[PDB]
This record gives sequence, structure tokens and C-alpha cells, in this order.
Amino acid sequence: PEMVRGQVFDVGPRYTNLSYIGEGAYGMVCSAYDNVNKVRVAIKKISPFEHQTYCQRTLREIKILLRFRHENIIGINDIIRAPTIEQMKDVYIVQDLMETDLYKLLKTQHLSNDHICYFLYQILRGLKYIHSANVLHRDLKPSNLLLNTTCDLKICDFGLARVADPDHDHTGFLTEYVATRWYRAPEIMLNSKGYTKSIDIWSVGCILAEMLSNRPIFPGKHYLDQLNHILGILGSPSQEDLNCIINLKARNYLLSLPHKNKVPWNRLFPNADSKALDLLDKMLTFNPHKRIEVEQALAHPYLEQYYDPSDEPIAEAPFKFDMELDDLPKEKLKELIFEETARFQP
Ligand SMILES: *CCC(=O)NCc1ccc2cnn(C)c2c1
Repeated sequence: PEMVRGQVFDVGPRYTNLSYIGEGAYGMVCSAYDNVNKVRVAIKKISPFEHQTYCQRTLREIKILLRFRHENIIGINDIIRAPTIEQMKDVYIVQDLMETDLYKLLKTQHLSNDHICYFLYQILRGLKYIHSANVLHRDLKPSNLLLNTTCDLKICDFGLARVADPDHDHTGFLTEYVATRWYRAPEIMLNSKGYTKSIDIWSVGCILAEMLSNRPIFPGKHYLDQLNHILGILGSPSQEDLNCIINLKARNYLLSLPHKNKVPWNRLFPNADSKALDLLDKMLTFNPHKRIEVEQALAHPYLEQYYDPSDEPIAEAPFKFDMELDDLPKEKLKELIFEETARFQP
């Protein structure tokens, strides 16, 4: 077997000539020549079986990505693993090879308004499909948006995804949360478990803002600082939006703050298209009930050049996990990962 930077990368015979791309939360990722389809592919090595939350995240990614089929969602082309549970220590996920991701692109490249528009359209087109399956991505951010050399965009990393559950979204103030801080909606810190579709729209708003300036709009340094940043731009919530937060700890925290006025988007983003800023405003609405939904966003004038609901497909059915994954021991989750990956064995 080939090794890559002091690590077995055990994918042959089918996949050879491994060129390391980089490490991450996604383990070691390499490109490799696929000797059957005669193209280079991406392959990511996952070693989750010791840690139960690693197993949960791995199983979610696999189950979701295998069920979904959409141009703006990364597919799984193949999964390589040992023929038996006893011998399975790693899983390799094979996907279409992408040139970059939006995190890397924003570090290095100014985006034209046409590119921002097209990227935003593709993110929302993919999100329409995900939400139509009653799934929440819950960790949308630049590093989870992959792009090929022709700027086709694909959403990746469904490791924190959940089925939507609005009736059980309410929680107390300062409840701990897992998804990436800079892209978290204000309500996460106040009264929300992130079980509604509005959570993803906030992240997309943050991504739009970041495309406009190449800098994160709300770069918080810790849990409550994130809310400081959001209120620093949106200004103090209205009485009506405050009255929607029934929880007294969360309500009174907001009431304790000095009055802050809204920073106009056109002063933060003087070069931005005015239609882009009108849509941005609607995605970065404080009150999640008044926040724009994905299908409304697609229909917004900013996206008129691309909008075509007949070519923005939805999922054939709602998604459901077989059972809750949070209570399952890792030995059941290893067996589930083994079963979910069986279709790729010869
Ligand atoms: C969702 C984020 C992720 O999986 N990133 C890893 C990755 C890096 C490079 C690359 C090229 N083609 N694909 C697919 C990837 C994935």
C-alpha cells in the first residue's frame, strides 16, 4: 500500500499516484488517479471507530450524502473499507475532485459581483434541496463549500446535520453549541437549539457578507462575543423581536445592553450591488421567524439572472435516521457504518 506523509493510504488497486492535498477535521485528503473512470478523484481517510461522536458524525455524513443527489451537493462516488467489521479500522470516502473551497478562495482572491451572485445562487439551490428533505446542514461556512475549476459549487460536510424539529427548538440562555462560531445565528446564544431551517439561512447570510469583503462579518472570539459582534452591526433588537424571546435570562441580557444603532450595509459594503445588500439584510434578520426562507431567497431580484424553480430540484422524500444516533454506543455505530458502506464492496 502507498503511504503519504507518515500515514498508510490504502486505496489500491483502483486508486493510485496519491498526491496529498491537506489534513483537517476530514482527516487526510489526497487526490488519486481512478483507474476505472480514468480521472483524478478526491479521497478522504476517516479513522473514527474509537470515539463515539466521530462515529455519529461519520455515519450522518455517509447516510445523508448517499441518499442525496444534487448538482450543488458533493456526492460519494465510492467508499473503501476492509471486508469485515473486525478488520475495518479506517474508511476512505471517494468524491469528485474539486480545485478549491470558498475559505481558500476568499483568503487569496477578490470575487467579482458576477461570481458572488453565481456562488450565492448555487449555495441556495443546494440548500433548497437539503431543506426540502427536512434536513438542516447546521455548519455552513466557506470551508464547506467546494468549487471546481469552472466555479461549480458543492456543499460538503453533513457531519453536524439534523432532521428539522421546530417544536423542540427552545432552550435557555447560553446553551452550549457545536457548530462554527462565526456563522451562528444570534438565537443560538439566546434561546435556540438550531433545529429550524432559519439557522442555515443565517450562515448563508454570513457567507454572502464574507464574499463581499473577504473578511468574516462577525468574527467573535468566544461564545457570548459572537452575539456582541452581531448586535454591533444589526443594532439593538426592536421591542417586538425582544417580546418573541420569552426566556427571562435571555430577555434581560438584551435589555441590559446600551442602545446600539444599525450600521447600514451600504457603509460596510460600499462596493456591493444594492440588490445583494437587500438580500443580505433579509438573511441577517435578527428574528428567525421574519428571516427569509431558502425559496424566497432564490426568488429575490439579486438572483433574477439564474432563478428558475423548475431547475431547482427538491428531494423525492423527507429524510429520517433509522434511530437516534446520540444514544447508540460506538459498537452499534461501527456496525451501522459497515452496513451503510456495503453497496461499494464487489
Ligand atoms: C466539506 C469539506 C471537505 O471535505 N474538505 C476536504 C476536501 C479537500 C479538497 C478536495 C478536493 N476535492 N474534494 C472533494 C475535496 C475535499
